[PDB]
Amino acid sequence: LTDLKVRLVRDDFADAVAWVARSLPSRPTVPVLAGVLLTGSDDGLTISSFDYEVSAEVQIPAEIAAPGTVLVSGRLLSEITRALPNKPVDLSVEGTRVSLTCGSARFSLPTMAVEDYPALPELPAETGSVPADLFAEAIGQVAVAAGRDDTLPMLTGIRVEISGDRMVLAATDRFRLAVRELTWTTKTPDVEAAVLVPAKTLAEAAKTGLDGSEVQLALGAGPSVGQDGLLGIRSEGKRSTTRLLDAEFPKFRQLLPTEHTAMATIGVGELTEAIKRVALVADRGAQVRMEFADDVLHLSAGADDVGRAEEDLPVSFSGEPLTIAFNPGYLTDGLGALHSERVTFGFTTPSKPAVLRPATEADAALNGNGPFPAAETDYVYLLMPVRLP
Amino acid sequence: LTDLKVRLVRDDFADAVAWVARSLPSRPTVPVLAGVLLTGSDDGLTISSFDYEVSAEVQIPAEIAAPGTVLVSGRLLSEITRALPNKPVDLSVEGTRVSLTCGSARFSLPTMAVEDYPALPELPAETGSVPADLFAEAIGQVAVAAGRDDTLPMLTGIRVEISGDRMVLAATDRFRLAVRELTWTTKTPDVEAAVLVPAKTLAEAAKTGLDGSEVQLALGAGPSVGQDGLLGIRSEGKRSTTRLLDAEFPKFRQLLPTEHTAMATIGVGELTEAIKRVALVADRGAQVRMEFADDVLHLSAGADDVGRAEEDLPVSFSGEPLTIAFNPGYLTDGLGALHSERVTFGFTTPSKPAVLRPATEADAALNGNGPFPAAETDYVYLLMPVRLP
Amino acid sequence: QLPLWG
Amino acid sequence: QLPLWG
Repeated sequence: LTDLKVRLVRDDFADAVAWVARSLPSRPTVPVLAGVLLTGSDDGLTISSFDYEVSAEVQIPAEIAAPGTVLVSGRLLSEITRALPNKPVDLSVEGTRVSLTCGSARFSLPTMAVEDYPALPELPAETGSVPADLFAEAIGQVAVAAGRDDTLPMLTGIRVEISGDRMVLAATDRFRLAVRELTWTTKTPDVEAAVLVPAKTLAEAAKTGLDGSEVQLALGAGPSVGQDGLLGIRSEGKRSTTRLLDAEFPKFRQLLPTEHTAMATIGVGELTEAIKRVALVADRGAQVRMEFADDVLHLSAGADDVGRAEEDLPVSFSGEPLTIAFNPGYLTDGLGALHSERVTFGFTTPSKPAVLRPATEADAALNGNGPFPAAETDYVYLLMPVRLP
Repeated sequence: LTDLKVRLVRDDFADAVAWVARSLPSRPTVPVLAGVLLTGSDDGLTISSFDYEVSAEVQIPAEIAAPGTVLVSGRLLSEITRALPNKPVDLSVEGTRVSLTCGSARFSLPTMAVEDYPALPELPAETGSVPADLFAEAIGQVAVAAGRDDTLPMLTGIRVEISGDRMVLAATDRFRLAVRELTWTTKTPDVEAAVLVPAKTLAEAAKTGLDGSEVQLALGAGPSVGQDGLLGIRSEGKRSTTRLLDAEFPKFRQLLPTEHTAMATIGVGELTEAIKRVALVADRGAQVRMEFADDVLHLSAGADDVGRAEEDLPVSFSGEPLTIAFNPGYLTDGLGALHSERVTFGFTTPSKPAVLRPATEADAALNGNGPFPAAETDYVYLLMPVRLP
Repeated sequence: QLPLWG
Repeated sequence: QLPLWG
């Protein structure tokens, strides 16, 4: 009785279809999941995608001549929209087909079985609100440490803990642990809950989603916080959902040291470039050797068959001399996540984790024999070392 | 008695190693082939690579403290030189190792068996000079039509024909033929020779190399032109050689038509965009349909299972109405190679090749039913059509 | 697709 | 390479 007929602005439509299309699966077992769902009503068009794990949904302005719903090939609609002239887009469902007209270009796509398309998840009640930029940054700083398919499912997620107006994100792959603390505005004080979100999904939402200054997180309210089974994110007209992981995250906090036998502060850029240079000669056996003494950091690496490199840097070092080895890529990953002009290392033993955190003025006012209490920091990148021969 | 000891400017060195490293093989059966050859003498350093097929050799300024020759890992030297700080580079052969120093960075690479390293081919006698830009352009315009390694050897090469001060480049893959004629300066009189160069190698040399204003081609002189077995290219302080193909090129000229039953002139950009839009629904990017009538071009494509697209464009058409189909990718390759603001199509039958060439004012001076003599042009892109149902 | 020759 | 736990 009713078939969707709508006029749209090219930029609105192509951008919306672009963001929604990123959450699409490739050749899914359920064909309808490859489609984008278009629902036109009143004065808006809703564009949706879903693959049982992640959902994406955005609403845009629309001139509705006739409301309705239709399911069309996701990637195909994405390509078409991205390749349309900057002119009004006229979309009209004609029986089993969908006419799309823009300027002189005219397309006729076949409709998909919208009857068999699953219902999109309804977001849980809003739990609180986080600044977009800060939220995305925190996700980025922690995601570097999340594991992949090569490991167990518990290591593939980012742990999100909320305690009042303070949340901490955590991730680890058994060799590096990243923890970021940030403050947010909760809707129910003393909210105390923790969930595990697929790291890949959450990081994606950070890079592409999160528009505007404010981002609402939907995890439930009161006792059911986290009991719903999925994480919702709302910002502007966009809204997405992510299925949570049932696996239990490790008790990461008991890997963090309480005191350091040695402390080293140095510039991130300098250290990173030196590590990148020296690591060129470390091969499959990737070990960059760091030797701390006086106020000199002596980097070295390599094997005679490939080569052997080294480079010295000035370092604000305090404590006992130390020789410790690390994986170059892990090390540069942490340094890249610090987002600070200067990094401070906290060491205990060459066979125990090392704390990488942003440097603070206090670190400067630090000249003694040790030990040194672990400072309170918003971000920590704990890296496990490499055994030395 | 003498071990190479030299000081170099980073930029000159890194750039030279970078260009030479492109001709390096990956995992060669002969290990020494993976090395770069450094020979320092007088006030210069020569950097060379070779793989029995292509040779690269470049000379740069250098402060020689001790001349000599050394063979070091190519890719490793390339990476190091990329990562060096913008400071003077000190290179010193010491025993079985090569010290490389730049600022605070110090590398020690193992030397390779320079004794078992093959001798670089000597360029044949200089044959002529060609403007660098024009030569690279002609190569690019022809290489698009060259066949890939999957097909027969003869199709994987660019035929280079020289007849006095006029040379012709040709390449085909059995579905598209590209021919470019250009003027050059022969250093030998009334030369008449034809060779076959590996298309990939020549196209690569064009994109990355061919520095300066003029390029000297070295195929020999007198009667030995083209019989030396390799093509030499000298420009500035760079020289490279390429082993020629023994296969005989097809008689591509008897594929070209003498007259056209229909002619069509249109803007390259306009047609390209329309083709790229319509081709999104072709089942495998396999077939786009072109319908010429009056002064209108009706593009179309697609199926009922993927979608159906069409778009109308204004076209300067003369002759018998025509409906002919092409491969969208092949068509856009030709249009992209024309390097003209406006294209002219020469048609005979929907089952016979189509001529794509730059447009000319003479083309706008046609208003008869035809046929039309095949005009002479510098570049031609002959494209074979797709059968229609 | 037709061939130029063959 | 050593692990954080295991």
